[PDB]
Amino acid sequence: AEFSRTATFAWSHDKIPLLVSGTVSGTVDANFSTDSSLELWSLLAADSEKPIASLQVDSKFNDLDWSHNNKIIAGALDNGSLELYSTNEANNAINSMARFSNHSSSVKTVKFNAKQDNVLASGGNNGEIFIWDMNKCTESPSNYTPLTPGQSMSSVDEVISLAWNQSLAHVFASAGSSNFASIWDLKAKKEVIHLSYTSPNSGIKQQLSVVEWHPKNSTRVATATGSDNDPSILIWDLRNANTPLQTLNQGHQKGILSLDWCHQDEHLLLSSGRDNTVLLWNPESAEQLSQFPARGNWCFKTKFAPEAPDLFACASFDNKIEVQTLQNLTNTLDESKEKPSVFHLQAPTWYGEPSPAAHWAFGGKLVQITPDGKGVSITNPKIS
Amino acid sequence: VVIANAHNEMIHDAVMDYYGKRMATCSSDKTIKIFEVEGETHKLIDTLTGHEGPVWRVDWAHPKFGTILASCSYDGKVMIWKEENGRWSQIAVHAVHSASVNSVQWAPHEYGPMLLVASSDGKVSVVEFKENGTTSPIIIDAHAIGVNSASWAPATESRKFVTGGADNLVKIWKYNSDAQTYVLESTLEGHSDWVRDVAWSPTVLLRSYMASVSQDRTCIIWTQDNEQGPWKKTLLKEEKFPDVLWRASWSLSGNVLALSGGDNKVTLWKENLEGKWEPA
Repeated sequence: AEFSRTATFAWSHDKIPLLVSGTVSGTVDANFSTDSSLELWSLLAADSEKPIASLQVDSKFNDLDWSHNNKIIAGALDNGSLELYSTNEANNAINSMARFSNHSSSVKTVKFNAKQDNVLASGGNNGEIFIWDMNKCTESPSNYTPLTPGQSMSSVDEVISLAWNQSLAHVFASAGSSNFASIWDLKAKKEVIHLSYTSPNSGIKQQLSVVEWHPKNSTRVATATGSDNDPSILIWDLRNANTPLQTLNQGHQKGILSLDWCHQDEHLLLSSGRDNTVLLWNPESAEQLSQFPARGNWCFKTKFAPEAPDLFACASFDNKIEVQTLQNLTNTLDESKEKPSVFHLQAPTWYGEPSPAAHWAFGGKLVQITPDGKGVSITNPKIS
Repeated sequence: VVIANAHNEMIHDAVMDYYGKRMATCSSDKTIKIFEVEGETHKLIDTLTGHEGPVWRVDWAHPKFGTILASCSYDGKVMIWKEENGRWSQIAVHAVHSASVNSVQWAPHEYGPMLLVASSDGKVSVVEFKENGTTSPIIIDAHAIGVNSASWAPATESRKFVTGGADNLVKIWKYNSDAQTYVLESTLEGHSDWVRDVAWSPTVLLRSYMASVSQDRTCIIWTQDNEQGPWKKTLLKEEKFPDVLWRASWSLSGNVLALSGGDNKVTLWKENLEGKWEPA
């Protein structure tokens, strides 16, 4: 599907992917529109031209992340205040919960934790990083006080990228506009590592604007670059924080912006940057799998629907929030690229059918595939 | 009668001709193989190639139209090849869908030389092979996220086939000369996750039997009796099978369930006198 313009979506966690398109805070109409809506969408509804249920808001969004379906949508608003919303059953109606602003006039990113779905994250401008407990958060907006980690480098660099550990609710990562990506241990209450690339081979300290961890391994983080030239992804294995265990090179031209490293699969990394291009890489080796065309130029968000991995969306200041399929093979029926695919699109692991896939056949014989996946097997069982 | 190491890449499908004398294997290596099976022997004939991505499933056509085997791959294309003169050649290539095609079964010879294609492109296609080579395709949207199965219903219009959803929904479709194409009938809900596979039985006994396997790790045997009659959801067991569930197959006669798991184990089931299920 496709819909209204400018906005930073957030995907749900139901197999019936639902979208939350709050309005962004970067662009402006040709006639200066104003009120952001925070509309909701479903891939079914009549021509998806009408939102399921909107909810007019004061200011505009900077981010939106859906707690792990716990019907909690965190918004990072213009005016350094985050607000949680509710939605009483997907498809039904979006309603607003509490709103905070323990921040210093600026809320940029909002990330929800995988394990311990009751934890959230926000990044401000003073290098502000907060951690709320969604359980005792709705309690009293009084001025509930979230937690702080605390360490190394700040100034006015605003954390504009939050990502948790996908194997230890214990850890996460900070990234902004500095040449340093931060690794955070919450039981050690403090930064524990300073990722920092500079080996461009053209010796230029690169900035780490984005961080996305590996979906299974507790020691791998993706660190995208900001530089408008020789942008990279760099796979770090904090087993050794001195050199990137892998480097996804020569893909984007101008800087990068967004990274979503598949969950169902660990060999599928989505990538959106400052150019009219969306890439899908294979972070194991580094082969560039396919290049999906973009809204026109500059896409901030791009994610796999959390639970429908063949589905992904691309937010863009350009025009509208576009949802696409991991595939879109040249038809035959109907003949502005469609989606040129480089070194193939390597079938996603949620297609790997190790299953014995048996079949009954002529004379009551039961065919199949052995426990070695390479050897067939024919037999005639006892129906009893 | 093992055919040890037929492929290099992991194998995705093992199907035999109507006379269980010749097989057909397909894998990720994008290649399919034809075979001969006797007592315990396995003669390897040709190796089908022209598939760009991993081959998913294949299906033997009725001898009525000679020797034909159809394959579908990630490459968003299904291909059929005949065996005129003992030498395998590619007869026609069907690629209407935009994305992987995960299932392809042939229609009961009665219907004709028809093939039912279900792609992950969310749509499904029906294609019969005329004379000259150019076929008249029939496509109709069937599911949200995509389509994973497309088993047929026996002969009886009155042409029916079940679809398994990427969106957790199992459906029934019946032809319609007035609609020009197969339209929806049922919409049996039941699985919490994705419908990995659904096979329809040929058991002509009083009531219809349909199987549905899914990532939700359960099988829901859909039993209905007549037009009016609604389909009765039935848990093959009130527990979860340790792993997913990929395939479900119906025995020729005696109506027994072949449920190819994911825990790498194949289980057989039968409906005892009451109406429940047990091993074998």
